[PDB]
Amino acid sequence: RVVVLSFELLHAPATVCGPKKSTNLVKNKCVNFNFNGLTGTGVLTESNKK
Amino acid sequence: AYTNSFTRGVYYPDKVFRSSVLHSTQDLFLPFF
Ligand SMILES: *[C@@H]1O[C@H](CO)[C@@H](O)[C@H](O)[C@H]1NC(C)=O
Repeated sequence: RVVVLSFELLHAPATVCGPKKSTNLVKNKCVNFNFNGLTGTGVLTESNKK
Repeated sequence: AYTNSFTRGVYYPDKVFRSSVLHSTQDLFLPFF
């Protein structure tokens, strides 16, 4: 019995995420962020993009 | 009857937000005119 799990890696709103719990968001400080599995480090600020 | 496709048949190639940039993509689109 074989099941192949095909993954569409992220390009649209995510709906199937692992058991990792979310945290609160802190703005205007240098942080190590992880948004829907996309990781990086930087300062998160409000924006006027749409 | 036939007509001229007047600047039509272009779609957003992906779901990534881009602005103030010219992005080149190759895929199946309807050619202009
Ligand atoms: C459709 O294309 C052919 C060849 O390019 C052209 O001769 C014909 O006139 C076109 N149709 C119309 C309505 O112009």
